[PDB]
Amino acid sequence: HMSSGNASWFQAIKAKKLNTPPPKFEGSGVPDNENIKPSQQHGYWRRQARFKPGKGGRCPVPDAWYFYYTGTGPAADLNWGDTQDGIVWVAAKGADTKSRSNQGTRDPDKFDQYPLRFSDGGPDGNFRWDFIPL
Repeated sequence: HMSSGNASWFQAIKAKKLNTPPPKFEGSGVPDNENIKPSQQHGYWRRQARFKPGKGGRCPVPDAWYFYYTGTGPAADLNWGDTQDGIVWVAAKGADTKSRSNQGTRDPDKFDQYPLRFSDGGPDGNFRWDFIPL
């Protein structure tokens, strides 16, 4: 079965190794995006276990975490701040975490992922992400 629909608007951040704790952010941890009202500058990072083909089956690869605006994505059911394993909540100064964007999710058939930029900091050194030009 192939899951389809709620892909993140942004590229993933990726743990450098196995058994890595959730990302911590310098600054807000909300990805750069000029096309969002400041009131709606809030969301969550969600962990996705990754795998790679193996001889014995498929082998673990370090986790990826994907960003979703609050009330969208695999954890659309959650309110900002709700406790859930594999969910880290983020919000910028000026954000009203009750507000809901219509950003929805990305259709990979129509739109490529946005490059990730954090002008106010970014995730800790446990994490990395691929270079994509703006």
